[PDB]
Amino acid sequence: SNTLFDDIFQVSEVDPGRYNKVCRIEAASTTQDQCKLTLDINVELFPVAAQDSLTVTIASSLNLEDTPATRSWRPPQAGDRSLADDYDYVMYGTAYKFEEVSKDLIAVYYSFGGLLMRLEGNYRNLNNLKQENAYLLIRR
Amino acid sequence: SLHKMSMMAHRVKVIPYSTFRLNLSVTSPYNADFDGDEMNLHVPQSEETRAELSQLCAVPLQIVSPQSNKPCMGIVQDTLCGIRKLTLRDTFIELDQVLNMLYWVPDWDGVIPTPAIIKPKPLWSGKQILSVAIPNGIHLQRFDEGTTLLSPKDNGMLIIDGQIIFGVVEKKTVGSSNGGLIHVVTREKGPQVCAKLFGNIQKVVNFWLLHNGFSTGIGDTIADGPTMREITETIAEAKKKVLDVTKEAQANLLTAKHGMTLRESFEDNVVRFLNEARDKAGRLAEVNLKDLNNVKQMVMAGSKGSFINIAQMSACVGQQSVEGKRIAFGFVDRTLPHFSKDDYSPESKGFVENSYLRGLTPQEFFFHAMGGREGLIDTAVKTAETGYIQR
Amino acid sequence: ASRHGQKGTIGITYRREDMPFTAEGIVPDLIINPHAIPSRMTVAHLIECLLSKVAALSGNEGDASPFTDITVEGISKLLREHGYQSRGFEVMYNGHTGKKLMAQIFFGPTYYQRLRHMVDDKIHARARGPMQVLTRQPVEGRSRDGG
Amino acid sequence: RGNLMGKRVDFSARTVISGDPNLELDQVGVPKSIAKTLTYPEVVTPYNIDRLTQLV
Amino acid sequence: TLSHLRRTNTPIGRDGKLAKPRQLHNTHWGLVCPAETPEGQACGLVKNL
Amino acid sequence: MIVPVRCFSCGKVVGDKWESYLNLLQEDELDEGTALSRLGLKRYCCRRMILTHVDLIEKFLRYNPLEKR
Amino acid sequence: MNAPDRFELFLLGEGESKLKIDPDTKAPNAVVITFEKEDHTLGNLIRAELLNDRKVLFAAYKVEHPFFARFKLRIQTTEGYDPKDALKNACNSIINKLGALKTNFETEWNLQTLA
Amino acid sequence: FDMGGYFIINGSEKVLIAQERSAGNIVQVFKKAAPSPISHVAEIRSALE
Amino acid sequence: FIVEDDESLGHKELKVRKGHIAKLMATEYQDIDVEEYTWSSLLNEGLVEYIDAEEEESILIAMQPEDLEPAEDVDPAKRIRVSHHATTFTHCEIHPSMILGVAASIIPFPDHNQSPRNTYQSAMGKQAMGVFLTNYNVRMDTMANILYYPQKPLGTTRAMEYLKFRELPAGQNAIVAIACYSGY
Amino acid sequence: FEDESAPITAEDSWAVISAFFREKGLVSQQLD
Amino acid sequence: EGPQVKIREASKDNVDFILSNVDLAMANSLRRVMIAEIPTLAIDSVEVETNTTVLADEFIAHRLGLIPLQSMDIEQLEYSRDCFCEDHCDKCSVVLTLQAFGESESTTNVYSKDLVIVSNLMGRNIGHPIIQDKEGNGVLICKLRKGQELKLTCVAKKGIAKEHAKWGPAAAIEFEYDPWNKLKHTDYWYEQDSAKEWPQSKNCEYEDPPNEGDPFDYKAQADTFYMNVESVGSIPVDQVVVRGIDTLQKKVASILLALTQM
RNA sequence: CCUAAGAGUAC
Ligand SMILES: [Mg+2]
Ligand SMILES: [Zn+2]
Ligand SMILES: [Zn+2]
Repeated sequence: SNTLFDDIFQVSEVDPGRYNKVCRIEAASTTQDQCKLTLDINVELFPVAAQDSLTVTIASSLNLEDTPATRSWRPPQAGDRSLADDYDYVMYGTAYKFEEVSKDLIAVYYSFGGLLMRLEGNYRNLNNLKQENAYLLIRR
Repeated sequence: SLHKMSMMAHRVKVIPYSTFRLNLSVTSPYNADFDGDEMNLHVPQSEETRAELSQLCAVPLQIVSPQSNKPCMGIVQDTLCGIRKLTLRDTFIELDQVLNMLYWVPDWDGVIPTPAIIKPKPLWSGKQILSVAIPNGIHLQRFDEGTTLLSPKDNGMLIIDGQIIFGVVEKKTVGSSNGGLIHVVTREKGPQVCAKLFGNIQKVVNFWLLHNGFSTGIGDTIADGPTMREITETIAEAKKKVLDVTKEAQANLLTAKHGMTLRESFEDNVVRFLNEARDKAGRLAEVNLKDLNNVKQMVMAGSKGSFINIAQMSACVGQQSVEGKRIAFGFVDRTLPHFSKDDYSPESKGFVENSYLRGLTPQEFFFHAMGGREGLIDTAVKTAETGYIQR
Repeated sequence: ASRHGQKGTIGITYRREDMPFTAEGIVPDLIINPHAIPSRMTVAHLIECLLSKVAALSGNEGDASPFTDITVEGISKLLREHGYQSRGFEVMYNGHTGKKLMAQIFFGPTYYQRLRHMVDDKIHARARGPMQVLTRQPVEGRSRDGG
Repeated sequence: RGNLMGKRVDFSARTVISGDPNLELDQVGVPKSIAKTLTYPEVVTPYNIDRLTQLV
Repeated sequence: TLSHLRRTNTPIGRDGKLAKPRQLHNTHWGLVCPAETPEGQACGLVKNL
Repeated sequence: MIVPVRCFSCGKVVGDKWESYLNLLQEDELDEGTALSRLGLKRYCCRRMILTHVDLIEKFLRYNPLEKR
Repeated sequence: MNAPDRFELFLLGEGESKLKIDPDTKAPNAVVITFEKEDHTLGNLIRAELLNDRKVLFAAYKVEHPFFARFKLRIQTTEGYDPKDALKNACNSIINKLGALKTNFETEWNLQTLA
Repeated sequence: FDMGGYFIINGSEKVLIAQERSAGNIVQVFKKAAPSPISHVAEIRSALE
Repeated sequence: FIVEDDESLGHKELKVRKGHIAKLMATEYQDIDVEEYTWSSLLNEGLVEYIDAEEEESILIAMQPEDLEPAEDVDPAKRIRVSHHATTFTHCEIHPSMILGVAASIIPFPDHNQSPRNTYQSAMGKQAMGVFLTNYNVRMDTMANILYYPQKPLGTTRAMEYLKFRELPAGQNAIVAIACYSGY
Repeated sequence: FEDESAPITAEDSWAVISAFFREKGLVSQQLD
Repeated sequence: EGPQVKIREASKDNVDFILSNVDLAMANSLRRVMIAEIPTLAIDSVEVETNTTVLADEFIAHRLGLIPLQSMDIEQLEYSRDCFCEDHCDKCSVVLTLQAFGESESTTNVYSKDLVIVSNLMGRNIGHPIIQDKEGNGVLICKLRKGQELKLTCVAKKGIAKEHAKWGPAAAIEFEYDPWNKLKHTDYWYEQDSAKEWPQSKNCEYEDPPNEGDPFDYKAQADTFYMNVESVGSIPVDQVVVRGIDTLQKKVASILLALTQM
């Protein structure tokens, strides 16, 4: 339930490509220079411009309380409190590759229904990321 | 019924209309269309024949053929085009249509997958919904041209544990191809699971295409002004090169390639130049075509059409050939009485520089008619000879 | 079949409420698959559909002679003068839900011929019937209840 | 060739084919009239004495 | 009826496999229809004025 | 043969606009499109229903009746 | 020949009922209701009004074949809420909305003078 | 609109298809294949009308 | 059409002029008193000629008079045509669309189609259903198929009013949508 | 038009064709 | 409170209105019910006594079946399927008679004005063929040469357009929503510019054009449907809309009745 | 009923 990863990124490039609703953004972490992000975002549902600051968090579950998906997704009832309430853009995906980029750097690949993400950084702060499902939460 | 896959065991479903109704995927082994084709039905009259018909000749058992150790049935026609349009990254499905598509899958386990996008609006992608039809435990990894682990072009295919990780689903994935989804599923889970996969994929993709729509029209065969001007420039450049070759040959300055006469070398050069002209004009047109072009979408999916169809419809029909040669001099030293004697220009000997959109001049129409006549004669002779040879 | 070699049999028959409809309430008399167009390259089918649309809207006869100076651009401009999309595409709505179709449909009048090959004259079944006098095998032909 | 290697057989039907996206891969749509003409001999068994009777 | 009354027949076998008589010859321009012929064994052998 | 009662696509009644159409073409010297618009046929389905009709019954009426009373 | 009578599209046959409910074994508190002699006209309306409900977790319909006029509607609600009750509430809301629309249309038509 | 040009034989409308033939009283010279001892043949289908 | 030197204009021109066309039009309108100007009048005055395949070997023909007879900002939508770069014509085509037969003259825009499709339609328009004769009610034919509401095509050729196609049509104008609607 | 010796256009060629079909017909070869 | 309506054009055979504060499903269901679910009177049985015309008997029967008939009080009539008579009676059918003779040397046009009602309507407002043109002659049924006769009797039952399109009282129903494509329910096909190549609908005057810079509204549902209903003539178009709403409500009430009684 | 011929249907 807790945040596996959290950082602040600056967007250097927005690549529409052939798509009208999805754009691939590259971002560089503003604190750790060894952390970089490639991410497909629905710009129609969450507009992103170049040189934009995004707070990015990767978590295992959205519930505030610690874990005691396998349960069918339910529409959010009124009064439901979740981590997504604090962010603007939330996606859910699976980790499908862990690559050893270098001695310290590792890369984690996520697929949110076909929207691809690659997060690269030293293993000292990316160690909480493991092969399972995750939620990606982005705020401006 | 040239092969054993053209004679297969089906299960009866009684319907209130005067036609045999069969799945679209099973028409490929039968080589069957619906433009008047007639098909035959035989009923076993004993338990032994019935049992061996169900256990040996059943359609699911014939999915992978011994002919090419690859599936003979696959996703074809509309279901193919839709499955390319549904699995695009742009394709996002809202809650209501997601629920309908999930219910349309007969063996859906009853759990709603978590949306690919949760906030600010719950949206599912087409890959997520199509992964429901894919049986659990299937891993497929095909790397197309230039694809990386990240897919900027969304080409290739990666499916992990029944979930489409990435890749646009098209003819290479759900078609009758070796190493595709059909082959992997029938070699991992069984022919019954493969047939059920056929049904599930067809149902979900057909529902999505019904509620999304697909068409084609005259505007899909039209290239814009600059591209048409460049196509005309390419045709003119090719005709000028042909004129230069003709000047060299008529001045005897042309040298014969080893192994053929001077006239054959001249004809070979002219035909090569005209063919590369048509190909270059077609490539210009196809590059011009936007991703929203319907013929482009059909060609990209592989359901129907080819690059040559786009080239002939939009850029240039090309060179008409009879018996592997250009249009012969039926009249004395000339193709038609509308041309002067000894004219070896592209238009005189059957080059159709006009596209089907622009129409054909009468001489081009007659030459194209000659080419089509040769094609029809060849088709008839070929089918007769192949029947004899097969017997 | 159209006048361009586009033969085909009726797959299913939908009622008017199930057919897709334009913003003017017009429903098609026929729905044909797009996939019949690219491989067969029957561009004349599309051109004649556009010309027939223009002719029906304007009341003049569509001159579809082969080697005349009638271009697709002129027909498209005439159609645009009539308030329709120049290439014949129309925004159609799904008949089951009323929602807009994401893709616009090529729509217009086209001349179709009904061919002599009806299904009722070709359906034939035989479990047991007349037998040949010499070989004691079932007779030949559906007119004789053959096999 | 015309009577031994290949012969005309009974319990066979022939008709035009149309596509059905709502049918299974192994399922074939059979017209009701064709189903009424083509027949299968089912041996009367204690397990299926009832339903066969209903068909009779 | 109009096509049948202006039909021409070439009495060259029909089961032969040499394609030259069936080809649309250049001298056929304006005398017989370039594209009107059966697709079967009678391709090119049956011509229409 | 004879003018169809209803437009095939939408179902608007066009069988009552044939003689009016012929009168407009003959007496008022109008062109086809203006006459079609005057009769109220605004959708090209009805316009093609009335415009493309071939009144073969006039031919059939030239033959003497098979059974004359 | 094999053409079915058209009235089979809206007339209930002998020995069959308008609605039949089967519990769904895939998910808890889920039912599948088969509607006979109905089509998309009712299916889409019922599905939308069911999706308007806050306690409905899943609501979908499908016409398994255009040949036969019938559709299956799957409804899954939260614990303690009968899916039949959800169907009841959806139908009630549809009736109320249709009555309001008929009243409003009558009132608006009565304002015309050129009709 | 009936154009004629047909016969009524036993009540059935029969049309005579135009029979194609090689023209008479014309000299035609054809090359022959390698196995044949004759290389070129000049023939005329001489016929008096 | 016969082409003569026409020394007055100094260039090759058709022997037929607007006066002969006017006389032909007058005869056609009167048919719907002047001296009759029929096809035999053009034949007997040296205006039109009959050329067979043997004589056609020794003539040069102009496909159209307007683009080939007169000696030499174009529409980009038009098809590409050539002027043949020669002025020695002896005869002129009356109209190119006259190379097609009865079945092919029914095809709308046959030059925009692939030729096997034209052949398919030609072999398939004979199987088309319509009105074969107006006196079908008094004929005891073995089999007759008649359309309820034959319609003349919206896309019609100039050569099909000599074939009486608008009087005896063999088809209907149906509103067609080219769509992947239901997969059926 | 006014000039009796003026050259004809492509449209005028359909008059001559009409004249041809006025005197020959469609089955003129059979009848002749 | 609920679905709101504002009507733009009121004609004898057309009504053009706006349907606001309603779901897309409800608007589509109303359109479908109007197309196919409204009961109407039309000729269903034809007994041909004399036919010396050039038209086939079933040809004339098919033409007669397509003749629009007045159906204002069609709800008072009963279906022939649920009536206690043997074949047809006065509580479930209207009897017309078409009797024509060619006593004129010119062509005699047999119209629908010669359709004479024989059965006693019992004061209802059904049976009459709908006359629209100013000449007074209805749909041209047949033509007679001199000496030709056509005598026949028509039994007209009530029916809905689902059973046969001859019972459809709705003609063409124009149905449009979101003219500015603000919901992005369509991806416009274009060559150069989608705005220029796609003509603006007449309904675009009734909505605010987009600001071209505002972000896409993902919370916006579908409402404000511009609908134009046309009447063949059997019932007034306002009655078409009212009866369509009534029939949809009846279907929903029947679902409730079945659920409650089971 | 047999034979022959012709016209087509889908490859
Ligand atoms: Mg076929
Ligand atoms: Zn209409
Ligand atoms: Zn009664």
